[PDB]
Amino acid sequence: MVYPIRLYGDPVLRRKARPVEDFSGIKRLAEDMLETMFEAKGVGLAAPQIGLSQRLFVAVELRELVRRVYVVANPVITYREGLVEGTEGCLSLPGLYSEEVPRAERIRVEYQDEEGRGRVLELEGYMARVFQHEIDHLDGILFFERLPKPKREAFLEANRAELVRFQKEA
Repeated sequence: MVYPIRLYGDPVLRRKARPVEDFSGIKRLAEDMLETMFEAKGVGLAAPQIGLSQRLFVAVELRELVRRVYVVANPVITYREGLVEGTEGCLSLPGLYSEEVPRAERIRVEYQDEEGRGRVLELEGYMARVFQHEIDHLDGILFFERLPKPKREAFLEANRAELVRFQKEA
């Protein structure tokens, strides 16, 4: 029940996703997103990565191995604290990583669950980084854009050939 993951170069990855309004099918869609994420060995997946410009992502802290499963619609970061550099990649940019992506160490996020119910959550560390990365997808942002300019430019130069290849494939 998996969806193909959209690669770098697909314009859907760069759109501002639309808020979710009708939650009737969100549980089922979220289930297929999780199956896609799990088969690709990821820990998060955003709706734009399966071709859907909607403010929705799933993430986990293999369905039987997870401590917490998150279905997150209409997320807004309402608080952030701290700044920690860390390693990230992306299923839309397979095999490409940066080890110096700056993120807030702690966040507060307002969102709706798969039934449309308002929730508030605070995360620190790894899961705060996963949520920042996924929310970024909903704003049309990819992790290298979080790098300071010299580091972003180095990343794009160093990986130029693979980035070109993805775009052709997309």
